[PDB]
Amino acid sequence: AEIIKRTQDITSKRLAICQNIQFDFVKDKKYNKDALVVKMQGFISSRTTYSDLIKRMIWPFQYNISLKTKDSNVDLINYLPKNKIDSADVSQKLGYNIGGNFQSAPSIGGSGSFNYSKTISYNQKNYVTEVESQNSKGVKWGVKANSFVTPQVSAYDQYLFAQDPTGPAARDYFVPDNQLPPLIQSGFNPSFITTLSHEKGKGDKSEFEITYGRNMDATYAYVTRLAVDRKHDAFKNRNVTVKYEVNWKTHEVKIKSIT
Amino acid sequence: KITPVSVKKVDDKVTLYKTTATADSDKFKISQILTFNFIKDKSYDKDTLVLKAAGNINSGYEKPNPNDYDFSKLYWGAKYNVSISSQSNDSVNVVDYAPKNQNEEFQVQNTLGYTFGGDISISNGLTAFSETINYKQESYRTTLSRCTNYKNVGWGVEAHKIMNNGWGPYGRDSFHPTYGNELFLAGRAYAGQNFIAQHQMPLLSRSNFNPEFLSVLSHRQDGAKKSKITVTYQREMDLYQIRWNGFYWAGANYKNFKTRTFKSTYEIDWENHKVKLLDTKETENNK
Repeated sequence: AEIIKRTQDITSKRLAICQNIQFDFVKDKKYNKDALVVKMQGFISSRTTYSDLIKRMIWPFQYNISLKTKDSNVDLINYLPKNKIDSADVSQKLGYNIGGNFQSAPSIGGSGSFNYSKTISYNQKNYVTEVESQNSKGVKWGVKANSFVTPQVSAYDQYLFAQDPTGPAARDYFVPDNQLPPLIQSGFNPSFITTLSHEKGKGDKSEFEITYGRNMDATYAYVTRLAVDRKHDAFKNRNVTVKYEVNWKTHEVKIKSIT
Repeated sequence: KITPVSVKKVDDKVTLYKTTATADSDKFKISQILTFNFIKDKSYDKDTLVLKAAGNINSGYEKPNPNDYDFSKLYWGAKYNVSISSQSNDSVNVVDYAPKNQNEEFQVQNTLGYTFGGDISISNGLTAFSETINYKQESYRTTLSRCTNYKNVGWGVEAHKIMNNGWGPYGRDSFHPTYGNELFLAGRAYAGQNFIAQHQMPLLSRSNFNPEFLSVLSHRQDGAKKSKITVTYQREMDLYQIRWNGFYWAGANYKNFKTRTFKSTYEIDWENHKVKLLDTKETENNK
């Protein structure tokens, strides 16, 4: 039993997104298939802007992460997080024991010992994670605005973030930085896992796609008294997709394209 | 190798603890020389770590065989990436760093100063503690990663304007419809003797980059006494080929055809101002 580790780092300059991926081959003689444990990290910038058209704050309502394949060479066999989760701290662990045995735990502390393991950890304060689709060929998570703490407000409140304007500039119509959470003010550091299994000998190469991005909402404030509207799903799927080719025979992972 | 902590009492209120840790990859010819400056400030209840990242990253370049006849190639160090990273749910943030602005000067030079009570100032050029960075990057440009945030800082040091005699500037993606990429093409002999003279290549493309980068990590004195950070040094090697086609020499440049990536992991003991090497991780890609 051994682990062959690779990494891929790719940046989309246009989107201000980084995919830092880890690809671990579990090469195990007591195991029927090849497995590739894919850990998805990097950064997805909030790209929160304050402009005039009436001030506008564009802001990330949801962060998107998915991995999908179209080949019949390859299936997803696990993914983490597996279930919806609402705590600010998301820390989980996948484990593998010789013999093709994978388990996962919804924690890191107190999660037991394995021949091999890989953890995830991210912060999502005011947001919540949903596993919008898992099939044998793909999984998609959404990290979705949930509720905000005020000097307490749903993510669907139209007046969220608007302010009796502190000045004439657009930014002065919206609450200060020390009132916004990292996922609005800075962006999201993702930490996700999926395992890819491939029946040994059933083709040397397989292909799959990892996508990172965001769905922006838009808030519009102006004094006519402050009035505030809100466009949900203003700019949806601001995303980058990176296609990878895995070579099972040589335990390699290549980039094919970045859109 | 890791020096013991040396201690400088700056006054009744500030103490500096310095340790220098060295992590090497002999396989990649990368050597990380990290200087950890903990600043203990009796008026401020956060630990401050000024981490200086230095050492060297070999370009990956090897001289071509001068007997290559119709076709020859070289790899060269076309981009260097450095990152210093903290963990998502520890209570440590990357709060400042140098350099900060895009910079194409031949030498990057910055001074960082720590003021009593916890303020950091970064200025151009060569306060209770001071540190400097100074590195040569002729024909390259340093750019702060767009993915820098509170857990991570990165820089790319990348081939920007390379002059070939009085010709150019060339870059990684230069394309002439006839000559292709002329970056390192002498004359439009043996292929192996038709690259420009080594001394006319930027030093970062044929020898080593000597990075110097600073980051400032802030640790809250409540919760944990220990945390982990990683420091990654990486080179993208471009494959630069020259070919006789029948009529003239043309050049071609394939970006990041080989990647070499050295990540070291350190445990930081914030109470005792010590660090311990937990791990080194060599990865490579070969297109």
